[PDB]
Amino acid sequence: RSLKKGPFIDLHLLKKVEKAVESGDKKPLRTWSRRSTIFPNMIGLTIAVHNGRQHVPVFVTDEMVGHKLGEFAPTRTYR
Amino acid sequence: AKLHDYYKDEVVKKLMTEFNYNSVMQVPRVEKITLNMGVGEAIADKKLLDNAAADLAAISGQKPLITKARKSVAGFKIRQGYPIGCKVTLRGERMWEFFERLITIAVPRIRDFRGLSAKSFDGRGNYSMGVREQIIFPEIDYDKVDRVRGLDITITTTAKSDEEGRALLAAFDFPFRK
Amino acid sequence: ARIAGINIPDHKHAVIALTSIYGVGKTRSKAILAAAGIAEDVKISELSEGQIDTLRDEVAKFVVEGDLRREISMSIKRLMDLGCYRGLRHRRGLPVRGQRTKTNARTRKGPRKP
RNA sequence: CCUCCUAAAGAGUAACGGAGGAGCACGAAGGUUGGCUAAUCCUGGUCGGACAUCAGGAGGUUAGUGCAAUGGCAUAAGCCA
RNA sequence: AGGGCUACACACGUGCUACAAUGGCGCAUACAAAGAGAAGCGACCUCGCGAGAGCAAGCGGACCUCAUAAAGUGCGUCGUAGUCCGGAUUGGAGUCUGCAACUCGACUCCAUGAAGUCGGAAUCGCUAGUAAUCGUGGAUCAGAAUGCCACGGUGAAUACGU
Ligand SMILES: [Mg+2]
Ligand SMILES: [Mg+2]
Ligand SMILES: [Mg+2]
Ligand SMILES: [Mg+2]
Ligand SMILES: [Mg+2]
Ligand SMILES: [Mg+2]
Repeated sequence: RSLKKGPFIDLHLLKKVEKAVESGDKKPLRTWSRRSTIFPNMIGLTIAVHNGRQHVPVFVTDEMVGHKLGEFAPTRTYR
Repeated sequence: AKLHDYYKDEVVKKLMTEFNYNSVMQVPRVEKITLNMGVGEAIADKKLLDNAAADLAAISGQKPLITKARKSVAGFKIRQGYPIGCKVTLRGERMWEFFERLITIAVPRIRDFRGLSAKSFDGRGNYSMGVREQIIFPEIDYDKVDRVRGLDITITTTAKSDEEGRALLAAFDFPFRK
Repeated sequence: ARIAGINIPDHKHAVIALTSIYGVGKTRSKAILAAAGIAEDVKISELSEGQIDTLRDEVAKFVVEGDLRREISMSIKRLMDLGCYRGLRHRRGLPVRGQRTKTNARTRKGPRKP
């Protein structure tokens, strides 16, 4: 997940996750910006992360931050 | 009797002003150490038993008491005899003396010790906690030794309650944890 | 001598031998001799007291043996009990470094399961 | 041939009645002296987990008795030397 | 827009790298060919363990750059051990590319160091600068080569016979 120096996330979440902070914890954040990185303000929030067919819920936890929002949503179906 | 004396003087009074024991003949004393080390197996090697024994006869200057099977029947083999381990309790002198080399050097010769349970007690006041593994303490050539070991030790104190059991033990340099 | 992990990597060379330490390698082993003031051609076995003494002392810093082989699981464990593609891979024994599972994976996952 | 019921609280009593065993085993599994006491459960303990050994408590012949059944057994016949 | 064509319990083809001492590792160090390049090659020096970053020369090329070839030779070390072999795997952290590195990039650092001790039946290429082996360049292309095309170094064995 290298990126040298500069954590990046699509504009969508950046404006959505921040708004959730003030508005308060509520419905998830329907988005496809899985390629983005998880932030601390996202912790405790809900985000509808799309995978292939439909989106999926997410429980932004402490340690679950520096990671990409996408790695927490399997896409393929095996057995 | 290092801890022994320490008990009389230092300890005792601590409990006397704690639970307010009206009689000196009430302060939870130390009721022998137990030790067990159930090497089990045996049926397979039969030698890992004597090894465990000797390993026990090490930490303890007294000869180990090779136990025997009881029910025999089990989810495995095992019969009437079928040796399994060697308890070998402790007695005052050798006891405290051991209770010394323990916590003062045994527990110290940790593995990653960072806090001892405070619920290893039974419910009557006596405690019990298996080291989960022979800390390789003063054994025959710590490096030139047998494959691991591991054993269990039961405090067993004349405490009328687990609560008082906490005061005791901890009354000494007993590690523990919060 | 026990050095650290009790290991007795002697009768060889300070470097190559010290590498026996579960936590040190060709790099750390050949470097520790610097702060420990030890050569390379020196047989750990022949090493005078202080010689090995310095070793253990300097290696006391960098994490090795137990703590490593131990804590090394903490990280892996995390992802696992985390719910990320990383850990998810481990439980399934599949390649985490993103390899081709279609074929060639005998190392990562079991060999033959016909 | 041995045990229990049938067998009407002494003994005994039948059926092609209802049930189950013997045709042995031990130089110790005999003798004696000395000593010991189960089963099962709960609580707590390296690996010991349903159940291996250890500590505590409840419990009390529910254990065991060389092999059927009945009767007997703690002063133990039960167990160890 | 996100994802899938990179999925897996499997089987077959083509390859790469080892199973070591005709070797590994250290240090020193001799020789080549063919090529490539203005949205490109990029020196020099500053730093970074290194990938790489900063400044910025030179070249649109028998001037510059890519770009101190490898095997090898001298010495030293190892001593035949799953071993200073071999490197898969995985963990921690980084460099750069690109909106964009989860799925699914290449590479660097430290640690970890598996299988593997030359492979059944069967089967493939190669008759000389060939086989074998050792490095080097390019097209594609932002960035993902063990592949494809090309270049040179060293350098055999054997062929009665059908
Ligand atoms: Mg009668
Ligand atoms: Mg009558
Ligand atoms: Mg229990
Ligand atoms: Mg394809
Ligand atoms: Mg190019
Ligand atoms: Mg290219």
